[PDB]
Amino acid sequence: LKAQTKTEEFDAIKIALASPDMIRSWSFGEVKKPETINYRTFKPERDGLFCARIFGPVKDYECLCGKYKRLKHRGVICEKCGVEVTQTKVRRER
Amino acid sequence: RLVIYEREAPEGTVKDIKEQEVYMGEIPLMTDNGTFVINGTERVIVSQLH
Amino acid sequence: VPLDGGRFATSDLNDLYRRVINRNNRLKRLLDLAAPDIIVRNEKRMLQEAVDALLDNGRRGRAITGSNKRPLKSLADMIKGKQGRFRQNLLGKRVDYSGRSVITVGPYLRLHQCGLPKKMALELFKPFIYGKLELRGLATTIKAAKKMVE
Amino acid sequence: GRTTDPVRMYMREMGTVELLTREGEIDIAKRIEDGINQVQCSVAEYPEAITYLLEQYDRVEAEEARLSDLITGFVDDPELAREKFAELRAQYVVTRDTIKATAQEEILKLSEVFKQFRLVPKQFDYLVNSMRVMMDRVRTQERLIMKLCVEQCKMPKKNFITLFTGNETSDTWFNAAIAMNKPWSEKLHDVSEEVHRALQKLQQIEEETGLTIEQVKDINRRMSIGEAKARRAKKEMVEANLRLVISIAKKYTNRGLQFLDLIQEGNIGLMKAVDKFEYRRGYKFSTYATWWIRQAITRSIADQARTIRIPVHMIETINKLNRISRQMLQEMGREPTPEELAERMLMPEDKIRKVLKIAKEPISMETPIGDDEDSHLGDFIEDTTLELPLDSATTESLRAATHDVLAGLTAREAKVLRMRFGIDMNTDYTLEEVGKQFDVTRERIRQIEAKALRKLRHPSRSEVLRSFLD
Amino acid sequence: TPEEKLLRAIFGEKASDVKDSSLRVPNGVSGTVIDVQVFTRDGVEKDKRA
Ligand SMILES: [Zn+2]
Repeated sequence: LKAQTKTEEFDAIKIALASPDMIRSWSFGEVKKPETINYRTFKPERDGLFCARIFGPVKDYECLCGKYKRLKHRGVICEKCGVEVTQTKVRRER
Repeated sequence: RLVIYEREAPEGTVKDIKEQEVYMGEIPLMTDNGTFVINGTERVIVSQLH
Repeated sequence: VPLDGGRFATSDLNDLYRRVINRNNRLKRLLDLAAPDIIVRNEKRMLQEAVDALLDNGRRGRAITGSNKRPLKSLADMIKGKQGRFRQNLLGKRVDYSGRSVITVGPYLRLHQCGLPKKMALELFKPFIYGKLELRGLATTIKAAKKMVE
Repeated sequence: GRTTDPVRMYMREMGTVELLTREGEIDIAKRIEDGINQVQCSVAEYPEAITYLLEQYDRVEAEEARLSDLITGFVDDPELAREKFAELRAQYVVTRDTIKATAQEEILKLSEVFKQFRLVPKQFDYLVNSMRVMMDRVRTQERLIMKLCVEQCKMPKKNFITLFTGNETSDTWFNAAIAMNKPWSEKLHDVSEEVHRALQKLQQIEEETGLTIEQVKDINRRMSIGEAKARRAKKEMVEANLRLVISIAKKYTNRGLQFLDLIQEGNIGLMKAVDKFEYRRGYKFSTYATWWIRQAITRSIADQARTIRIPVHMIETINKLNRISRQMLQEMGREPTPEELAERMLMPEDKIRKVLKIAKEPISMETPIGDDEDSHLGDFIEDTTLELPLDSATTESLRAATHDVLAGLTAREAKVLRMRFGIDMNTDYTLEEVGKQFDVTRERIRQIEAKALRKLRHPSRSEVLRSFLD
Repeated sequence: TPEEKLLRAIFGEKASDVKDSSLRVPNGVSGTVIDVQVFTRDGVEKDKRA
């Protein structure tokens, strides 16, 4: 049978040195600015330590600017500010 | 009291403005029972030994 | 994340990361501005210091957090934890379905049993109680069951 | 030795440079002048440099771009500009026709009038870059043609450059030197195609830049020399004055940026000061640069050092309150009431709340609370965002409630009610659309719903669901 | 969500724009109210009970 592709049970954790490319793997974007939040509307400043574009939407299944707020549109990256609409839990992951 | 000494001594002042009592902070008071009240609460400062 | 009184709260990693980012950018700019060597060197050194403070603080000058004397907790300290040596899976963890109270005698007991306070048993088995309740049909829906034991 | 802290590293590394003698300041500034203006003259000697300015101004009077983008000032108004530019075009059209031993006099003047223009930094840089890029192309063809002889067809570089220099376009060096009956001569018959196809672009550049390859190299090369001189002198100046930067940065110390940060942004300030300075105005460079450094410092500070960045003017506006807060401090007894400040300011008086709120820096999530333990404040922040389990239970059940109750309605009543809402289906459907998929539209469909609800209103279909609303 | 959309549609319940923040008696403790205090911000209109 084919070995596997994606999530299944696991064993045997390995640890080793990181490579620039291996680092660029887990990274879904580069934070270019020290900014965090807008200071008025507490929404994340794009390309900052807190960012919806790079990391994740503030509220579940709702894009930042709000073009797609519906649970229907999920695997869609927004045109305005690219934020794919998915659980805010992925802001703990990415 | 703020004294401004005229430069080139003997020391004597051009003007010394003696300001009236200037309020710096308020300080806690001790009850007849030997307690202090910080916020609506009786508090005690334990004597230190060193 | 927010807090009462409109105030905020945040990890020290943000202070650190912020420093590293800022200095890095400043270095890029100084490169484009063709700054003299002494400056680009000083900057590179500072960046090394910052990155260090981020990874593990205290092998270096021990940076302090914004408007606070206490040294900012670095990533190494995020891992190591504290209270001797444990990371969250040893020293302890908070656990659901549990309780406690003062203990009493109960000589009438049999060695295989113990007196459990009524309210306690109510609160502990609350999820099971819901289930049985609407299992027999004494409750319309789970909500109603909650209202029943409430 | 090095005490490891970068403060001392920089402190000593800089203290190795001597203070500039009052003569040396003028000497260095002079060197600067020599260099820069040299690169400028190098720009003016480029034909395409002039042509570009013309081609852009054509777009300026064509409303395809503004003047502010193409220039700021001449050496010294839209009409005055509209004429002065026509002067440039004039000197161009005269210098252009003499390109036939006479021209050497007028091409001097074309440069002068071009020098009368103060360009925009973006534009000037665009020109410089363009020049050196052209030279990169020239080099492309030069190295290409070179590697087809010495590296491939095996000819000495000694004999290669012999007839190569001075033409590098025509066949005087190529076709006339292949027949020479030399050892490296008869070897060139194989690559004769490639080189000859390569000469095309080489002769083409001469038509574009309007220069012979010879001249082309010389001009921007001399320019490079000039730029090098400039950066060298400038750097010398900056390195000389670092002590000043440090001295200034010491004032801004606890504002929330480290000593090294302050002296760095300030150092950038000093760099800028060395960029914009004119010694001809007799202004002391010290006191002149002081402003620039203090400027970069303040700007940087208020711009970054906060976790939550606040717009520039805002910080100032806060300070303005922090001012009058003090005068009334002991004078007023306790202090001026939260609503009695901004009367002294000019503004709606409400700003105090918001400004005084968003301002205060967030508390470290690691701030240890009582017990001194690892009980740090962050471990006490509860998650409200995640739904409690007792909820998801009820939702899981409401699925079953709505489904069971939708099992009792008729076929088209179930379909219409599920369709009207988003029940177990992607999005929902407009009441106009619900009939579009039913072939029976308008009021009819909107009726079946209104009746359906009625059926689910009374204590048969309405019972199980009733409890769900508390 | 659609389930609650249908639910609110059928039972005609306008979802309030406000959540209950009221201070409830701690669960399990029972006593008699002796005293009530109201501290109003300076400048905010005093309510009836105040
Ligand atoms: Zn969007």
